[PDB]
Amino acid sequence: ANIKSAKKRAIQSEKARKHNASRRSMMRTFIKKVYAAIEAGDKAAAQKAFNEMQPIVDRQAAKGLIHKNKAARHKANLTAQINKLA
Amino acid sequence: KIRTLQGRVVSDKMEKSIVVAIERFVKHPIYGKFIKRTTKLHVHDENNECGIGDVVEIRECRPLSKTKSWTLVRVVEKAV
Amino acid sequence: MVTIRLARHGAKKRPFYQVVVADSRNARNGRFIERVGFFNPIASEKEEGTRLDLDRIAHWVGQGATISDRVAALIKEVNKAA
Amino acid sequence: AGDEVTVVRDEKKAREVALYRQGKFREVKLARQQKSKLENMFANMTEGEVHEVNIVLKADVQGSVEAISDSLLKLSTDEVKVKIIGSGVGGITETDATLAAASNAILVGFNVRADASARKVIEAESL
Amino acid sequence: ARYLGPKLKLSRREGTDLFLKSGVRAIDTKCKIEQAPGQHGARKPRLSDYGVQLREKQKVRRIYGVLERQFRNYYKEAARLKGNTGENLLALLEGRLDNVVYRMGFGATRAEARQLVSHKAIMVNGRVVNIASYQVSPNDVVSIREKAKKQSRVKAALELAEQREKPTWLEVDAGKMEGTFKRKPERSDLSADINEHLIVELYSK
RNA sequence: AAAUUGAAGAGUUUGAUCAUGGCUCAGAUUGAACGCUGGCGGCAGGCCUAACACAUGCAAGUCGAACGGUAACAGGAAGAAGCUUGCUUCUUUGCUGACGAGUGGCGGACGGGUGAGUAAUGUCUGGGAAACUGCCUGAUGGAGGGGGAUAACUACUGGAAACGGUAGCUAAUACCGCAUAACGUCGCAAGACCAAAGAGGGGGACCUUCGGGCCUCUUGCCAUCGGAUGUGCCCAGAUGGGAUUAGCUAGUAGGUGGGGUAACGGCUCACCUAGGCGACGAUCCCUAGCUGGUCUGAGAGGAUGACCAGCCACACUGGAACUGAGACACGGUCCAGACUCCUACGGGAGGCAGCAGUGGGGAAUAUUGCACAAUGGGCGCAAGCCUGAUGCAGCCAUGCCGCGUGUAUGAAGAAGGCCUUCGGGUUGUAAAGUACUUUCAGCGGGGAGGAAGGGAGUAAAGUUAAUACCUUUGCUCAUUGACGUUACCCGCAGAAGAAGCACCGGCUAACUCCGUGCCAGCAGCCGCGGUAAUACGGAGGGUGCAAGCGUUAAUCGGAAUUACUGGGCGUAAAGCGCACGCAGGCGGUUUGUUAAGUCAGAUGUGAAAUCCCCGGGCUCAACCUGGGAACUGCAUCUGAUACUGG
Repeated sequence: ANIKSAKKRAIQSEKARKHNASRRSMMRTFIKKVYAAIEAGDKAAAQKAFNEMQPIVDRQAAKGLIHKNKAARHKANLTAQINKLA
Repeated sequence: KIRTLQGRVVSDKMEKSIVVAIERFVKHPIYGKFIKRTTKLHVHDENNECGIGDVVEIRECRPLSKTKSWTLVRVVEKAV
Repeated sequence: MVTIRLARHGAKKRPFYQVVVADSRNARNGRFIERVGFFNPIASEKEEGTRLDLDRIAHWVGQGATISDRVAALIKEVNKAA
Repeated sequence: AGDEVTVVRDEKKAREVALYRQGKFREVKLARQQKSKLENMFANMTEGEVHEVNIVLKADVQGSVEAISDSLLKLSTDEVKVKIIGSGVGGITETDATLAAASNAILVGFNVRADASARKVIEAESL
Repeated sequence: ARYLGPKLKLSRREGTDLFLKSGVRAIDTKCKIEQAPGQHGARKPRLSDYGVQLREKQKVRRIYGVLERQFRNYYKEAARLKGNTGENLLALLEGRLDNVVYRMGFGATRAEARQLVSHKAIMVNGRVVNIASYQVSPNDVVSIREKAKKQSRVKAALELAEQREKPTWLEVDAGKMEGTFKRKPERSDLSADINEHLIVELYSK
């Protein structure tokens, strides 16, 4: 970049990018564990997995990695499905 | 506060949808003759109670599909 | 945010300001929300020169609109005049 | 290429003077044009030297175009006559390539590069 | 921006005295008043309808010392204004400062009065106005400023003035060299061999 | 009170006529150019072409009151000395006024440029419902206790440069756990789950580890529900042309369910139904940013979309996402392309449609200027710093408006020129002479306003333990203008420095002589030129404009010559060679009904500017400005039911 701060911003945005990426990848992992339990038909594994997932979709919302509404749908959606089976 | 349209059913083929035509007379902007104009609207018909040729009362609502932003309120006249 | 300030109209060497409420990001002579006074710095002062709808200014402040250094002065000046 | 330069206080006062020098240089230009054509005192050449070659020259530097042209008129002979047309201050241009389009001529430069609009004309017509 | 050439030529072409000289002299002893200028002055113009309209407009312009652009703008304003356009044109002309200065007798001619104006010898309401076309209003007081008061042109100008018909709508004090534009002149105040409607016709076609 | 209360025709077909019909002219207008000419000023305008390519400077920073900090300069200091004993220079130490580089915060999504793309994820009008929203704002509570890092820096090392490699090492409002957790999110509920950060100013007992504790106020941080502003989304109507384009469509149209977004949605995927669009113009092709408005017209229209303002789109070309409240980013990142620059040859760097400026193209469009003083934006508690936004200045008669280039007197009316029947006429009161004025330009002298604030003190209130600090409001003192030699006023010198352009046969205001002789030439249209040419060219005279005047280009007008208002088709251009007939248009007469068309009223909206009316301010005018009227339109509701439609 040409301007002093523009240079600095590219550096900061890359750091943030690697920070966000790391936390975001983690989060989707814990979401995916729940969908995987559901697809195997286990209430407990899927409830257990939902309980681990809950606090982290909530936290990443508070931290701006995602919006509150996204966290809610995930909880709403998974909760809907797990109940529909056991 | 119930804004509404009235028109007749030109197609009832789709599952839970209908095509409604709203026809009106309009003064021609230049030559003054009163001309027929038609507005076709894709409308929601849960329960498919609307038959082709029916005259129906419809209202505007949120998007229901790529092309549906209207739903059925009630049938007015049917099976001419 | 929303701010109350002077949009400079008039002609070269003969400034004339229109007091306006607007989104602070819009250009000075660009999009505004409401016009609320004017200010002639070149008025003969034999008659008028500064007119403010103080009722609507306050209404906008009540909803968090900020106020220019120059409008903040006009308001204290006009409040003093009467 | 060279001359006496003098600064002035205001540009407006120096505008009329500069335009005045152009008028004299233009008046003598048309003057020398009328003489050379009328000098023959006949509608054509008395003999068969009428066949000639035309050239088009634009040099990056102003000093050369006046200087080398004098040397370019030294190689001139009675049999074949060569003449320069539209000596340029630099580079190349649309009206210059057009100048070589009307009358067949070689387009040469002491130092020049082809403009983006210049390449299109030169590549299209045969030059 | 001003007509600077011979003046009696203009009178001679229009067929009338245009008051472009002081009036000290019978105009016929200064020029062949009843003959147009030039080799073919004796010739008569079998004059078209357009011709009579043109010459009438020229006449008025030449009386007041106004060139085409400003005079056309005067027509436009007369037209825009309420009431008869032809009469409005003459109100506007007759309200000019160079004109008013002439009518109060401060200048022997409108040309002389105009010079008085331009040369900062005239005040309006004790305020210096130096542009000829300044529109003068009811109750205004135009005066020769103190320093210009001893100019002999002005005394002579007031003498001649005293020998012309005296305008109704102006109150002039010759001693003070001040005067008051009481009101806009009516149509009836102004000469009756001016044909404004011809000028109005020329500018509507 | 006023505020669309306005409308012209002429030449040219014929021997002549009337009609038909085209061509042409008078008018307004312009971002103009060219030719001749050119004094001043005010206000405006200024690449219409190549969304061609760009050297150089500048156009986005700021905060030490978040943080470790010193390298510059500035003081200060135990202690070195300049020592001529209070003046001091350097060795030192961030002690502090500050501050390079660094982490961190907020801004680089605004301001500014362009109109390529787009006939619709556009614009205009009018409505909807499923949403987010930094800074500013109201409400109610948090702001507990910890942890591991890292740039800077240090050491070693690679590069020509750009910029790196190792290992050390350290701070925070950087970053992460843990606790706390509802008027928040999920859930029928029971329950389950989510955050944070400090930094400053001043200080009374009181005292220590002299850091501060503690007291106090300012400010920032977290949560939730609001306000305001911004933005996303959906529907309807309108918004160019072409049928020498008639059929178009597989995420296509809908349904179910999963996923997805801030949010509704074929947004996406699977499955199912077989739909959806189209002659009321789809599809395809050409062209184009839309609007307020602008020009023209009596109007209805026609033409148009510089300058000002609103929306959109773009940022070398094609594609992409990252950061962020906001971007798929105008001076950010990545990939590919086109192109250019640097190189020590191995490798690097960049994107003016920001402001100047350059090359190129063109009939044609400006200075590589001054200033943040004013308004406004970014950061900061502030002081302030930044701001080619902006305010100004330069250039160009490009346009509009104003003024000047003198005023008065001056006759047998000179000389010269021009015409003349040689009598005289004219140029012409024109000139000379005579007085007289001095705007503007020149030169000296003086001198408003655009300035509000901010800075020291002071005093009072609200604060508080407090007279501190903070903040508000009065007081005094000293101060802040790029423009600038400002506007304007006074003085000096002398008419002194300031007039050109086109036209004069009819249309069309203005006539004669000489030269030429169907030549040279003119020409908007008719038409001039072979011996008297008011038509060519010169002259004298005259007409029209005037710092301009002509020519060319260009829109509308006149043109009722695309005719809705407002025309025609026997012989003038125009009835299909004839009939049947789908779609379409139109449809006799009565009643009832309906209330879409139509009509009425009410309400909201129709941005500001512009236009118009009455006022106000610059000496006037252009120009600036207050208020009004107007926006003839759209939409919702409620009525009326004669006519049209059902």
